[PDB]
Amino acid sequence: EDELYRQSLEIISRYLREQATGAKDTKPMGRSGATSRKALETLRRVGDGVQRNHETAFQGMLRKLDIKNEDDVKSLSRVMIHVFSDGVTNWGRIVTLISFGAFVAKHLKTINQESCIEPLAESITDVLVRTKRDWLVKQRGWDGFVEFFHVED
Amino acid sequence: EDELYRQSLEIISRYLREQATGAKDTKPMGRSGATSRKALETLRRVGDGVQRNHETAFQGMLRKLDIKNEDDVKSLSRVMIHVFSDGVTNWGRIVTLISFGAFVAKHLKTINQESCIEPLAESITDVLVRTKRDWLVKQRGWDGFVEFFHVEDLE
Amino acid sequence: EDELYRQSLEIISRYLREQATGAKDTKPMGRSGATSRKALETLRRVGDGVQRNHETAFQGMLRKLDIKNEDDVKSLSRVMIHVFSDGVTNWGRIVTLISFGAFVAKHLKTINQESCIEPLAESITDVLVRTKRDWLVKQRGWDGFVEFFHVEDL
Amino acid sequence: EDELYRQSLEIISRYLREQATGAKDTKPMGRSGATSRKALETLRRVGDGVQRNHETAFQGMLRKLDIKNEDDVKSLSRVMIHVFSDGVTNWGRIVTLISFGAFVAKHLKTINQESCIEPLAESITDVLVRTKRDWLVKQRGWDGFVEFFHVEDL
Amino acid sequence: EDELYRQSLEIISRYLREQATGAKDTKPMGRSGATSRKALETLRRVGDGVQRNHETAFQGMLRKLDIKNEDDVKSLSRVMIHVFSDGVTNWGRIVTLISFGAFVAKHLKTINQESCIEPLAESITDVLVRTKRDWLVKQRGWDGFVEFFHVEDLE
Amino acid sequence: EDELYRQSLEIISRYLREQATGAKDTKPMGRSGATSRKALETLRRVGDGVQRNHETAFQGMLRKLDIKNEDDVKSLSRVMIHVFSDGVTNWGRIVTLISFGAFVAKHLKTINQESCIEPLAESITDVLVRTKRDWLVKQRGWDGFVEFFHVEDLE
Amino acid sequence: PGVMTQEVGQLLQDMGDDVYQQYRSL
Amino acid sequence: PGVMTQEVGQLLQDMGDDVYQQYRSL
Amino acid sequence: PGVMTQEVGQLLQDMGDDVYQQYR
Amino acid sequence: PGVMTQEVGQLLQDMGDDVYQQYRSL
Amino acid sequence: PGVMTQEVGQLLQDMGDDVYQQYRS
Amino acid sequence: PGVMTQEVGQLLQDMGDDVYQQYRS
Repeated sequence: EDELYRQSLEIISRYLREQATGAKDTKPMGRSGATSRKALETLRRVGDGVQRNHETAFQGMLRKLDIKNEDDVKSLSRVMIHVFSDGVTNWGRIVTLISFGAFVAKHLKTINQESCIEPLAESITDVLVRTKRDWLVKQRGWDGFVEFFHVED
Repeated sequence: EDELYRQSLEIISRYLREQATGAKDTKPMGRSGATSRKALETLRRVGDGVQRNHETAFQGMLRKLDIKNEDDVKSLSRVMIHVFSDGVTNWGRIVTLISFGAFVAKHLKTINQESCIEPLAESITDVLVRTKRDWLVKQRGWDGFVEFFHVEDLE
Repeated sequence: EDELYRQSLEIISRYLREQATGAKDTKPMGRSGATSRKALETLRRVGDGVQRNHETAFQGMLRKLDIKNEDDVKSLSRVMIHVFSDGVTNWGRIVTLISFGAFVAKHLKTINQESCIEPLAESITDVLVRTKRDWLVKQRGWDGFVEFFHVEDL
Repeated sequence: EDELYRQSLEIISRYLREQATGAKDTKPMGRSGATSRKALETLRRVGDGVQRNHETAFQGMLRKLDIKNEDDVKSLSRVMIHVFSDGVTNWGRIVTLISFGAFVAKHLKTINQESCIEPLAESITDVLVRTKRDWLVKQRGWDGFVEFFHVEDL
Repeated sequence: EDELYRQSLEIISRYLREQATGAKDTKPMGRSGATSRKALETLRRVGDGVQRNHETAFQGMLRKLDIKNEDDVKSLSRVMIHVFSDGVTNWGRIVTLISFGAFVAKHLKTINQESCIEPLAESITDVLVRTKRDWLVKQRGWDGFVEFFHVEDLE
Repeated sequence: EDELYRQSLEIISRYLREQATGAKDTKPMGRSGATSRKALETLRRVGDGVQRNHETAFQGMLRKLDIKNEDDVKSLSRVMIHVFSDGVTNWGRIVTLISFGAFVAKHLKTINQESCIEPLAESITDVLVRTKRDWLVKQRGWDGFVEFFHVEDLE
Repeated sequence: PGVMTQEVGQLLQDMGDDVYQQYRSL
Repeated sequence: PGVMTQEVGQLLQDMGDDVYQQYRSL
Repeated sequence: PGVMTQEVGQLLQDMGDDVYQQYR
Repeated sequence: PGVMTQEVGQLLQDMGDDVYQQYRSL
Repeated sequence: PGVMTQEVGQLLQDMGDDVYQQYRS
Repeated sequence: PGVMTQEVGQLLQDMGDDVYQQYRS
C-alpha cells in the first residue's frame, strides 16, 4: 500500500464530496488524522477563496470542457497534466487544481452524475502522487501544505 | 451554563463511578450524547490500559497521598496542578490524570467512602476546566480527545 | 507439640467467638491461665479500640474480599501474609490483624456461617506462628503482648 | 515589535525545550513557518553535532559556572557576552552558544529547575538581538543561518 | 569474616528502611551495639539535613536515573562508583551517597517497590567496602564517622 | 629510590591537585616531609601570588598552547625545557613553571579532563629532575627552595 | 483481582503501624 | 514533604508523556 | 538504562564536598 | 568569590570558530 | 601537536626572572 | 447495639446487584 496516496485521496475526496453535497462528514479519518484534518481545514479556507475569486471564470472553463459523464473525466486529467507542463511545481497550482476539481464536483451533482465524483477525486489524487511524488516528499507532504497556507491569527 | 464543564463532568464522573462499582454501566448519555459516549468508550479502553500498566506504581502513589475522607480530596487537587506546572499540556497527561482519578475511585469504595466519588470527579473537572479552558477549545474539546487516541487500520 | 501455637489459638478463638456472639465468655483459661486471661483482657481493650477506630474502613475492605463461606476463609490467608510482606513486624500489626479477624467473625455470624469462625481463628493463629515464631518467642509471647499494651497506672 | 525577536525566541526556546525534555516537538510555528522550521531543523543538525563533539568539555565548563537556580541565569548572560567580546561574529559562534544553552537546559531538567529554561532562552535571545541586531539583519537573519549551515548533496 | 561490611550494611539498611517507613526503628544492634547506634543517630541528624537541603535537586536527579525496579539498581552502582572517579574519598561524599540512597528508598516506597531497598543498601555498602576498604580501616570505620560528624556541645 | 624525584613529585602534584579542586587535602606529607610541608606552603604562597599577577597573560599563553587531552601534556614538556634553554637556572624560573602548571591544572578540570592533572605534575617533575638535578643538589634541593623564598617578618 | 490481597493487606499495614505508634513507649 | 503532591505529580507527568508517545500519530 | 551516570555522579560529588567543611 | 566567565567564554569563543571553519563554510 | 613552545617559554623566563628579582635581595 | 442496618443493607445491595446481572441484557 501507499500511505501518501491513502492520505491524499482521503483529503481530496472528502473536500470534493462536501463541496458537492454542501455538508460536512468529519468522521474518524485515517492514521495521520491530525495532519489530514488540518489540511482539510486549510483546503476549506484556501479552496473556497480560490473559487470565489475565479468562480465566474471556472464556469466558462468547465463549460468549454463539456463534461457530461465518466468518459469525460480523462479530459480533466489532460488539463491537470498541462498545468505542470512547464516543469514548475508549487502549492498555488496544486490547491487551484483541487479547487477547480471541487467546482467540477458540484457540476457533476447538478447534472446528476455524482457517480463520477470519486473517479474525479482519484484522477486529481493520481496526477499529484503518480507524477509529482518527489516534490511532495521534499515539501514534507501535507505537513508542508498546511505550513505554506498558514495565516495568521 | 458551561456545556464544556457539564460534558466533561459527565464523562469523568461516569468513568469514576463505573470503575468503582466495576459494573460497566450502559445507560447513555446526555446532551451531546454521541461525542460524550465516544469519549467514555475511549476513556475506558485507553484508561484501563494505563491503570493496568501502572497498577503497581499507582498503589504506592495513592498510599503516600493518604486519602481517607472528603477533606483529603483537596490533596488530589494540588497533585493535578503539579501535573501541568511545567506548562506542558497534552492528551496523554490529561487521560493519565483521569486514569489515576479512577484508581482513587476504586480505593474510595474499598475504604467505604463512596460518597467521596462525586467530589473526586468534580475536582478533576474543576482543575481541567478552570486552568485549561483555552487548550481544550483549541484542541476542539472531547472531539480532539477521540481524534487523538483513535486506532483503526488493517484490511 | 507447639505450646506457643496452642495458647495463641485459644486466645484468638476466644476473642473471635465472644466478639461474634456479642457477650464475653468468660470461662477461665486454659493451661497457662494467668497470662492467657490477661492477654484476652488486653485484646478486648486494644482490639475493640482498633475496631471502633477503623470500622467504616473494615466494612468496605471485608466487602471487597467477598467472604461467603469457609472456602473464602482461605483467601484471607493471603491478606494476613501481606500485612508482613516487607519484613516489618510489631505488636500493632499483629493486634490489628486479630481485630480485623474479629470483625470478619461478626460478619460470618451475620450471614449465618458461624462454622467458619473457628477455622478463621486457626488461620489467624497459623500465620502468626508459622512465619514469625522466632519473633514471638523473642518478644516473650503473650507476656510481651500484655507488656506492650499496658498503659501506665493512675 | 521586534519581529526578529518573536521568531528568534520561538526557535531558541523550542530547541532548548526539546533538548531538555529529551523528545523533539512537532508543532507548527507562529508567523508562517517555513524559515523558523528550517532554522530549528538546522539547529538540531549542527547543535547536536556540536554537543556530541564537545560534550565532555561542556560538562566541566557548566559545572564551574555552578548553575543551581534562576538567580544564576544572570551569570550565563556574561558568558554569552564574552563570546563576542573580541568584536568577532560568525554563525559558528552563534550556534555554539545556543548549543551550550541546550546543554544547560538539560542540566536544569536534571536538577528539577525546569522553570529556569524559558528564562534561559530569553537571555540567549537577548544577547543576540541586543548587541548584534545590525549584524543579524545584515546576514538576512535566520534565512542566513540556514544558508550557512546548508550542506546538501543532491 | 568482614565485620566492617556487616556493620556497614546494618547501619545503612536501618537508616534507609526507616526513611522509607516514615518512622524510626530503635531496636538494639547486632554486634557492637553502642557504636552502631551512635552511627545511626548521627546519620539521622546529618542525613535528614542533607535531604532537606538538596530535596529539589535529588528529585530531578533520581528522576533522570529512571529507577523503576531492582534491575535499575546497577545504574545506581555506576553513579556511586563515579562519585569516586577523581580519586578523592571523604565522609562528606560518603554520607551524601547514603543520604541520596535514603531518598531513593523513599521513592521506592512511593512506586511500590520496597523490595529493592535491601539490594539498594547492599550496593551502597558494596561500593564502599569493595573499593574503599583501606580508607575505611584508616578512618577507624564507623567510629570515625561518628567522630567526623560530632558537633560541639556548648558547655 | 631517587628520594629527590619523590617529594618533588609529591610537592608539585599536591599543589596542582589542590589548586584544581579548590581546598587542601591529606596534610601529613610523606618522606618524612617537614620540608615537604614547608615547600607546599611556600609553593602555594608564592605560586598563587605569581598566578594572580600574570593571570591575564597565562590565560592567553595557555589558550595558545591549546591543551585538551593527555596527548597535549607533551606540548607542555617542550615549553618547560625552552625556559632553561638559555643556560640560566634559578628559583624564579622554576617556581613560575610550577605556577603555570597549576594554571593548566584548573583548565583541565574546566574541560572535564581531571585525569590529565597527575600526568601533568609528572612531566613537570620529569623536566626539573632529568635536566636540573645537579643544580638542585648544589642549591640544596627543596631546602634551598624554601630558604630563597622565605621572607623576614621580622617584623 | 479477583482478590486484592495486596490492597487490603497494605491498608492493614498502615493501620497496624499507627497502632504501634499509639502504644509504644515514648 | 509531608504532603507528597510533587512526587506523585511528576510521576504522573512521565506516565502521561509515555502515553502521549504511545498513541501519537507516528 | 540511565545514561546519566557521570552527570548525577558529579552532582553528588560537589554536594558531598559541601557536606565536607560544613562539618570539618 | 566569583566564577571567572571569560574562561568559559574564551573556550566557547574558540569552539565556535572551529565550527565556523568546519565545512559548513569555506 | 605543538606549534608554539617558543614565545610562551620566553614569556615565562622573564616572569620567572622578575619573580627571581622580587625575592632575591 | 443497635441493629447494624448498614451491614444488612450493603449485603442486600450486593445480592440485588447480582440479581440484576442474572436477568439483564
